Amino acid sequence: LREELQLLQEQGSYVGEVVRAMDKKKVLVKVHPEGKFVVDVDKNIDINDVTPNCRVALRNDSYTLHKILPNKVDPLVSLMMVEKVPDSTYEMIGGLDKQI
Amino acid sequence: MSEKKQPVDLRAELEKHGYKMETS
Amino acid sequence: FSRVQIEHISSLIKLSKADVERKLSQMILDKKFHGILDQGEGVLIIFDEPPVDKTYEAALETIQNMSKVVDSLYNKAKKLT
Amino acid sequence: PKNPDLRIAQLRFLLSLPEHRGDAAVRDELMAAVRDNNMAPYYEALCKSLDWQIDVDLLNKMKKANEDELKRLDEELEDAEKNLGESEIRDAMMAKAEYLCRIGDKEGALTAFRKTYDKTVALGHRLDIVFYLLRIGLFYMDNDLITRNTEKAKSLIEEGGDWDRRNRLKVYQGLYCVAIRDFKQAAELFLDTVSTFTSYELMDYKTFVTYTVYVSMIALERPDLREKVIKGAEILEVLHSLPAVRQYLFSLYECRYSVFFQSLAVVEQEMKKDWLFAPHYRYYVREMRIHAYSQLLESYRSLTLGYMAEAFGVGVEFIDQELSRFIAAGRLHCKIDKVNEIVETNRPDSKNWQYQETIKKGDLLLNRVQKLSRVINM
Amino acid sequence: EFLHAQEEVKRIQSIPLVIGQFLEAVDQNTAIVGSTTGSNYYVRILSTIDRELLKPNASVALHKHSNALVDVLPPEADSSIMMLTSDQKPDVMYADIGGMDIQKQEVREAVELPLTHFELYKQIGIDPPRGVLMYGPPGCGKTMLAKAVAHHTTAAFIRVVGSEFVQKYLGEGPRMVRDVFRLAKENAPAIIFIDEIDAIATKRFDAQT
Amino acid sequence: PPGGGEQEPPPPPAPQDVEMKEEAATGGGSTGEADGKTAAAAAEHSQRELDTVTLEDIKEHVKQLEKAVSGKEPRFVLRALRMLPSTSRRLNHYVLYKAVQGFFTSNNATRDFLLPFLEEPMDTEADLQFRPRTGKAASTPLLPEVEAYLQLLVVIFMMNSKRYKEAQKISDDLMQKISTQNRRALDLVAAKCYYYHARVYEFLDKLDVVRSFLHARLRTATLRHDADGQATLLNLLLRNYLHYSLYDQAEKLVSKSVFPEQANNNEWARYLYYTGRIKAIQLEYSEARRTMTNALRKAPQHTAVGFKQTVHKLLIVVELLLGEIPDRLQFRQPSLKRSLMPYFLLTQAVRTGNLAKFNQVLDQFGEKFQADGTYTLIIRLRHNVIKTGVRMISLSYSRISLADIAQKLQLDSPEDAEFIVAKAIRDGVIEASINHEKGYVQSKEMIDIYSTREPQLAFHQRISFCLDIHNMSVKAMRFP
Amino acid sequence: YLASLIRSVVALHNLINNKIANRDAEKKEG
Amino acid sequence: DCTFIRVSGSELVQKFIGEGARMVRELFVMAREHAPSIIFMDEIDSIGSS
Amino acid sequence: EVKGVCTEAGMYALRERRVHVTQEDFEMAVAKVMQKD
Repeated sequence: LREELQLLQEQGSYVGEVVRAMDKKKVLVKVHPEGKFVVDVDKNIDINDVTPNCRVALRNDSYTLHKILPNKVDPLVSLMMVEKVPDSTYEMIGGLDKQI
Repeated sequence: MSEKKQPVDLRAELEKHGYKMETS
Repeated sequence: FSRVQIEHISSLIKLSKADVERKLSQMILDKKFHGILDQGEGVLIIFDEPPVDKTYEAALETIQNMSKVVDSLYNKAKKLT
Repeated sequence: PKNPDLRIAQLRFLLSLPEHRGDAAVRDELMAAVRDNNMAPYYEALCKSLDWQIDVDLLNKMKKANEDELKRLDEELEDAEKNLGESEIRDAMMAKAEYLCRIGDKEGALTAFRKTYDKTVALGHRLDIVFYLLRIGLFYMDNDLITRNTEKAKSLIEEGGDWDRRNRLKVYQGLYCVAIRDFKQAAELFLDTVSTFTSYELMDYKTFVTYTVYVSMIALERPDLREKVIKGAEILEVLHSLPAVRQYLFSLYECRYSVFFQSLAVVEQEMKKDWLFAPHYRYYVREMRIHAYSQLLESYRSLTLGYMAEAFGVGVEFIDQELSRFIAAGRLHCKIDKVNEIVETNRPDSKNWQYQETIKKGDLLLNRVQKLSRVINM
Repeated sequence: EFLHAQEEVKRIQSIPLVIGQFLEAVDQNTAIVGSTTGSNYYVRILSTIDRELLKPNASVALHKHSNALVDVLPPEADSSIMMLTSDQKPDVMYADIGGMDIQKQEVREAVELPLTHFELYKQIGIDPPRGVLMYGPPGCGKTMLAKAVAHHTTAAFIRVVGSEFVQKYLGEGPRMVRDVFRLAKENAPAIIFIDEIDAIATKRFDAQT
Repeated sequence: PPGGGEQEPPPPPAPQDVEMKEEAATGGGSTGEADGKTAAAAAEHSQRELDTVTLEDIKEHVKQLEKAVSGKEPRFVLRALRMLPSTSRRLNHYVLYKAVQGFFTSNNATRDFLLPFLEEPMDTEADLQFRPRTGKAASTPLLPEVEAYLQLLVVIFMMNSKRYKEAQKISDDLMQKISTQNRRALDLVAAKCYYYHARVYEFLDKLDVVRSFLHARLRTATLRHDADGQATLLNLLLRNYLHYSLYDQAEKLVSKSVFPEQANNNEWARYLYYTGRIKAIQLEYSEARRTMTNALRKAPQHTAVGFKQTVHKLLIVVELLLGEIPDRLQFRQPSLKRSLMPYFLLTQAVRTGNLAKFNQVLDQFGEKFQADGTYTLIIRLRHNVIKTGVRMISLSYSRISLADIAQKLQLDSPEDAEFIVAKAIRDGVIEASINHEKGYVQSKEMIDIYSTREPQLAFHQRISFCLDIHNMSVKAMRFP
Repeated sequence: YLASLIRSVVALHNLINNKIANRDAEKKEG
Repeated sequence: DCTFIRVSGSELVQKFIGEGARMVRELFVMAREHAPSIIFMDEIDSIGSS
Repeated sequence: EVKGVCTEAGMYALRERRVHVTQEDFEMAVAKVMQKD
């Protein structure tokens, strides 16, 4: 606890999003409150394990990527969609037997 | 168990309280 | 004043002693008035020892702790049969 | 559809406990037997009460004609299910078979209760079912099935809301709390008083008034007692119609002890002849002793028994043996002195009893853990 | 020595501790949080409390140096306004104006019973709507009609517009509105009226907005 | 005839299976358990043997008779044989005799054939490793057979099992080494047939010759194997020594020790009922009420049947001599009720302070008093009536004349009226003060004190010594 | 008095829960 | 179970995908990520928008 | 229209507090939601 309480100040920690990966093993990731960075492997999770537009934990010291997390795009879109109307089904609708 | 030991073998009152008045 | 005679406290309230004794004792019946009277010498004395709090804590624990061991009767008598 | 059979069950109590009624109890039993066409009930009544003479073909042709009324319904269920509707089929066979089970025992009752349990979408019919378990549980004095139907009904009623039938359930649970010994919940749940009005499931309203006014004199405080009866606007008139209990209410507040055992004699005489009140009167009486004597001693710490004997008629040597023998039984323990003319109360018991619950409860507590401690392992 | 270590971890750390804007717990022993300066983080949480009080949405006090995940607020005293405005005044009697009776017919059935009964909406089979509108001013009514029910129904009343909670920093919105929800439902029964919500409905593009 | 003739085949297969595999799986499994681990003991098949023996004690036992596979006696009692690799061939010979019994009549009747059978293990020479297996293979037919009570020619066969157990007793005096882990199971099994010693000897008269023999066995187990041995043998001592005089009250004084550890389970509770009647003969009522209550409260789960109801019967006897008892009619079972029916009105007469109510109970129920065995305290309880009677009236009455109380105190003359209350203060009853002229007894009370010191200060050692024992248990139960 | 109360609470919780997890670990493993 | 899509969409579902364009291509790219998909015109069923 | 049938009918039954409704209250909202046009 104290060691991680010693580790985590001199650096901090953040969460990134990979927009691309490099042949040099680096990765294109944004520091989201600020301008973007481009940082390297990160030898546990390889390049092929993750694809661009995915949530990663931006490391705070070498400014590398710590861990892997899921990211959402359509759940914003589909929520804006599902905002408008629900669905129900056949059983919950009637009179359309002609047009169905 | 079945082991060991075991296998070997003023009223209420209604009438009297009402009578105490007319007694004396 | 805790200890007081009944006749001169009835002079302060301006009432007969018969319904002063019965109303004051009725106030003891209501428990709002802490004390008791004395008919023999015509005295009225006030005394109180309010806190029960420790007995409330004790009883609340142990009376339920009965059901506690009743709850342990289920587990510890289940291993037997 | 209750009071006719409810009186039959009341007639069972009139036959069972007292052995001195051999005429009126069997008479009106037959008067209620010739109607509603009961079969299994008069069998239990035949063993308890007189065997006649002869019934035989009389009630056998009445059970044969009622079988025709039973077979017209039981052969209409396959003719009714030929068509299709909502409850217009099974609601006829659930209620009338319970009337056909009213002919006897629990069979058609319990089998229709779980039958219609999967059909009715309204709580009113489900609570009517609950009413059927409550009447059939009242006749056989079985408290097992009266808890389950109400526990399942209240969840649907309290989901929820009601006015009339909620007060009806308050009378039910009040009759169950008074069936066993519960002093506080009977009067607390009967606080609705006249808002229940009169119903076939509530039988005689005057008897219900006597039920709540008899049970409100025990666990209810004296200021709360007069707050219920005197301050209550609606309950005051219905308790005023019967001077028997009203005299006991206002004389209990009047503190006069010369009318108490006579008014309690009329109250106890009504307590003896009513069902389910037989086990509970033995404690109810001595409780009224310590109830009336609690306000007798609390007047003065040191009381002169000469002042007590002033108006008693007569309390000189009577309160000596009376109160004493009640002290020896554990009711209103006090230390009273004579020829010094000092009645000393107290007894507060603010020292022993204050700390007694620790060791007392701890005795059986630590005992019950001593069992489980020394049993295992070996 | 382990009791001494318990004195260490309970002394750790601060006093003073910066509280921050929490979003979600990603997985075991760690989570993501924005500070009150609005930046998402990744921190291994305090060991002895993993979950129960952390919750999906709260405000967790972050370590002075590290911004470590430690503990959240009670919650909470919250932040802005808050509510009252009746016992601390003002209040105006609605009974003077009776011309709005048919306009109150909605507010009649749409306020009192919706708050005082959530159970009746299970019984009827219809879900209570959150929809209420006002429109037309002048004639105004409106805001003063919202002062009315503050007489009887005792709940929160928040004076809020679209343009008063505009800030120089973007993250203060959920530092208000996300707190507005967690301060409402936690202090519930509570009510909130946003006066003139139309300020935030404008369609716009430029990144300054 | 065809129904009763065709209903004979169905029953035997159930004993043919469970009664075959009960001592085969438990006894044969205890063989591997006795080869190693052997910690402690444990030897969990010893307690499993207790479950099988107590299972047979209800249904079906074995013998009878029953005319179903009486060849189970020579099965396990022969063919050790002999060393372990040769025993494996005999482990197949049990299956060989299963086929032989599955072909021919299978020797469904033994009877007088027990004489060569029971002596066949001595013809093998020898098992030789496990004496409990030899003693159990011979006793398991015979011990449930004692429940037949035929009392003809098979009683001496039970005595032959007692002689085989005496060979188990001599081997209980020798090996070891060093470290017998099978002698705890020998303590278990022998305690059983030591109670079968009691039953078989009680068929005619007292066992007194076996009282010196029990003292020979009980003392030769000292101090080595007394553990779980001395407890059961002390109950074997105490039970029938409670039936036959004398001196056991002072004998158990010098016998203790305690004797720790208490084993097994209810054994110490029933011992505290046996010695509970003992310590109740000294009449100290705090130790007697605590040993009688701890006797019943410490005994699960029964059934069967009525002796666990008997400890509850005699339990409140010392509570009757205390002067205050609750009405126990709410504790009546369907069995214990019909057994204590006179004792009901007895304790009801103890609650009441009436003399004629208690004396009429004595005259009417004296026959049941002969059945229980408790007598001497019934006449002296009249002194409990005079002390509870004066405790009643004194605290009851304001000021009572010695002539008016003389009805319930039956004498209460102007002289002894002083001593009734005064010598009650010597017993700590009532504080009533009496100025004697006519006279009159004026009872007051002022006490505010106590309810404090001993309860809480003892609760300290109570809880702490408890949790210390619970430490000694949990800390030591983590071997797995 | 409070001391005896903590004694009953500490003994109740610890002893019951420990014997539970004890007898369970022994009967399940053995 | 085919996914469902709508038309504009205000105000802020637009630049939320991309930056600026004809803006229908990115929506056409959305359906490449999930197929089968359902797209809808919400609403423009009325006589008032004419 | 089908949405508003029993809603406003329930709204008065809501206001009435009844558990299950009668067609009259449904007939009331039959007018109510159709009063506007």
